[PDB]
Amino acid sequence: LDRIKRLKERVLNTRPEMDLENAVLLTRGFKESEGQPLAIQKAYSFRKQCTEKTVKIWDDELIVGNSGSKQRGGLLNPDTCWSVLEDEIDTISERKYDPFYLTDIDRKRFNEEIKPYWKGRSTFEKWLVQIPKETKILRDCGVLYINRKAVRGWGETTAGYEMVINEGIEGIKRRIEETKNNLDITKSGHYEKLAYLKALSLVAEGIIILSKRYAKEAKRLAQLETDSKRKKELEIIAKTCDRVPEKPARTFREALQSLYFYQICIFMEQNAASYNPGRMDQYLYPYYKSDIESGRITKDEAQELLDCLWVKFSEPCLFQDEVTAQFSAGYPMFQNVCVGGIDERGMDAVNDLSFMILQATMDVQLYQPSLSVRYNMSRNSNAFLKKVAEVMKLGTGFPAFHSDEVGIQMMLNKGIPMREAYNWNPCGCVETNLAGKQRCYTSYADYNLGAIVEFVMNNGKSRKYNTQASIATGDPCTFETYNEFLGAVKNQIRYVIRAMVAGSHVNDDIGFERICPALSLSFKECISSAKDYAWGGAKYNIGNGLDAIGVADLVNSVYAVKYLVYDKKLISMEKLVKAISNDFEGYEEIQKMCLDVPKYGNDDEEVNELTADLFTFIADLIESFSGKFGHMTAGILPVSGNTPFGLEVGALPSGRNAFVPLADGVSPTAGTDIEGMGAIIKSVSHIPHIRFNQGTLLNLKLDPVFNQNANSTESLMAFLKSMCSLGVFHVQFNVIDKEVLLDAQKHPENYKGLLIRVAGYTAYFVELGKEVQDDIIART
Ligand SMILES: CN1C[C@@H](O)C[C@H]1C(=O)O
Repeated sequence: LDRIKRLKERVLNTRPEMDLENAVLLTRGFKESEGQPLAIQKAYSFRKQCTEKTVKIWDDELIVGNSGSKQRGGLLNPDTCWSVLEDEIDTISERKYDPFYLTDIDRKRFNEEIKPYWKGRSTFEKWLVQIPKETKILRDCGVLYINRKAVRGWGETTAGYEMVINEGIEGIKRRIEETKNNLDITKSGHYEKLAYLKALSLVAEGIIILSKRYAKEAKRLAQLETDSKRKKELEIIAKTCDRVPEKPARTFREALQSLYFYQICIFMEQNAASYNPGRMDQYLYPYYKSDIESGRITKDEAQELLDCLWVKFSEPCLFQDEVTAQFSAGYPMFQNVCVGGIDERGMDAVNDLSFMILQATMDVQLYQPSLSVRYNMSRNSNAFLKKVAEVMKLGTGFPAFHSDEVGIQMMLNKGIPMREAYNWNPCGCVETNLAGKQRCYTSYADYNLGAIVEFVMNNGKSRKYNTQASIATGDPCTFETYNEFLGAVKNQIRYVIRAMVAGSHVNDDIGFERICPALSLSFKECISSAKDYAWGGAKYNIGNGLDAIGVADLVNSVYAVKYLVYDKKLISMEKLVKAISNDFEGYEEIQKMCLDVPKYGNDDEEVNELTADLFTFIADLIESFSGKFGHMTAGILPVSGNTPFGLEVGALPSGRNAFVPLADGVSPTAGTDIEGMGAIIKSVSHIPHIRFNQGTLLNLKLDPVFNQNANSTESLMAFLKSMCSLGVFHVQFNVIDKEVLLDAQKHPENYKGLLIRVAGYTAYFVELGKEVQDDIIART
C-alpha cells in the first residue's frame, strides 16, 4: 500500500521532443577517429557519448539511467537515419502520427554540425538508392512496407543480459583477452579479428565510465539532501552504480541496475524496436530468493523496485519518420518481458517472482513493459493461470498470451535443439527469439495480401495508381475453372515475395558492412569469433522473416470466388469485376451475397480447409529462399499497417468497401464473426502455426460487463485452455466501454494514460492517429 511513488505522473505530463544531444557527440567522435576501422570509430565515439553525456536522476527514482538527455525523447542516430529529420524539420513538431517537438535551438545544431557532416553517409540513404526495381514499385504502389528496418537499427533480439549480471564487464573483459591472446597479426585472417576486438574493448570501457558518473551524481544529490530517507537512498544508488556493470551483481537492487544500465546502452547506439529483456522471471530469481532469506530485501521492497523499473521502461520513445509511424502508431518500444513456462530440465519454472512481474503491471499501468506469458498447461499451475486472467480484465491489454507448447516447436522448427530452445522468449509483438544467441530480423518487411487479391482481379495493374505493378497473370475472365484461378493467385504471391527477398538480401548487405555494435558484447560467440552481431557472430543466424497481413481478406476473397463463380455459378466473373471496380455503388446486391457466403472465423470446413491450403503454400514458398544467414522465415503480424495498407486496396470479392482497413493478423474482418468466440479460435487453429515460426497474432475485444459474475475469472481461464488445447499460438484482449474511447477522441485530455491493445503492443489511446482509433473501435 505505501508505495505511493506514482509521483511518476512526471512521465504523463511530459512531451515528446527530439534529443539531438547524442547525435552531436557521435558526430564529434566520428570526426576525431576518422581513418579508424568503422567498428573502432563507432565504438570510440560510444565511449565519448557516455563520457560526455547528460547524467540525470529524477526526483523520486530508486533505479536510474536513460539513453538520452530528456524523458520521452526522440533519439536521432545520424549514422543510420540522419535525413529523416532534414525532411520533416518543420512539420515533425505538428505531424498527425507520433509527433516530436524540435526546439527552437536543437534545430540550430541539426543543420550546423549534424547535417553538414552526415549528408550522404547513412544506412537509410544507401537503402533508398539501392532498393531493387521491382521491390521499389511495389513499395510505392502500396503493396509492401520495407523502409521501416532501414531507419530503425537492429533490435528484435533479446541480448545477453544474464551474463552482464553474472560476470559484469569485468568478466566479459576476460573473455575478450582470452580470444585476443589466441590471435597473431602475422597470420592471414587475424588483423580484422584483432581490430574488432579493440572496439569491444572501448565499449566495455564506455559502459564502465557511464555507470560511475551515475553514482557520482547520486553522491552529489546526497550531500545536498534534507530528507533523511531520500538521502540514504541516494547513498545506496551510489553504492550500487559503483558495482553494477563493472562487477557482478550481488543483490536484487544490483541486478536490476546491471540489467537496465545495459538496456539503455544498446538503445543508445541504435534505437531499434523490440529490445526484449526476456525471461526476467528466470534469471533474477536466484537474487530474489537469497535476498529474501537474508533480509536485504522484503517482498514489498521488491515490488517497489519493479514498479520503478516499469516506469523507466515506459520512459523512451521509438523514433520514426512521418510514415512508418502510420504503420505502427504510439511511440512503441516493444520491450518484451515474460514470465512462466518450462525449465532447463523440463519442469515448471514459475516462482514467486513470476507473479510479482504480473503484479507490477496491475500497479503501474503504463505502456512499456510489454508483458507476456509462456503458459505450459502441463507444467504451469492453475494458480499461475488465474493471476494471468485477473491481469487481463483490467482492460489493460496486458498480457499477451502464448501457448508455450507451440512456441517451443516454432524454435525447433528454426533449427534450434530442445537443449537450448526451452528458453525461447516472446520478442516484440509475438515473434520468437533466444537470449544472447540469435541474430534475426524477426519482421523485416510486411506484404499486403489485399493488394494481391486486387491484382489477380485486375491482372497485375494497380487499381489506384494505374501502373503495371505485378506480373500479368491474365485477366480473371479467362479462368475456366477454380484452379486456373488459385493458380493465378499463387503466381501473384510469388511475384511479390521474390521482390521482398531481393530487398531483404539488399538490406542484409547494408546492415553488414556498416551497422556494427557492442550489443554483441553480450553474445559469447561474437566475442570468441571476433565478429559482430551484424556480420555473423551470433550462435544461430536465422534468415529474416516476412510478415503477411490480410489473412482474413485472402481467405474471404478467394473463397468468395470459389463459391459464387466456380461451383455455385450465381455470378459470372464478368460482373464481379464490374461490382468491385465501382465500390458497389450501383451493384450493392452483390456486396450482399458476399457477406452472405461463409466467412473466415465462423468455422466452416470449406473455409478452414482453404485456410490451410493457402498458408502451407505461403510457408513452403518462403522457406524456398535463402540469404547469407540461412533460409527465410515468415509470420503474421500487422503492428498497425493493416489500417494504412487498407487505404491502397480497392474493393474486393470479400464484400469489403474500398480503402477500409485490412484484417489484423489472424483475426477476422470486423463484422464477420457472427458465430461464437469459441469458433473464433477454431477457425484460426487451421492456420499452420509452427510453419510461421516468427509469430502469430490474435485480437479479441471483450465488453466490460463481463467482469461481473464470480465466474468471469474461472471462465476466462478455461477459454485460455481451449486456445492451448487447439494448438493455437497467441491471444490477447481489450476490456473496455466503447463509451470511453468515443469520448476520448472528443476530449483527449481527461483521458491521459488510458491504455489499449493495438496489435502486439500497447499505446495511449489519445496519442494514436484517428484512422487506427476507428479500426480498434470497430472490432467486435
Ligand atoms: C513490426 N515490427 C515487429 C515488432 O518487433 C517490431 C515492429 C516494428 O518495429 O515496427
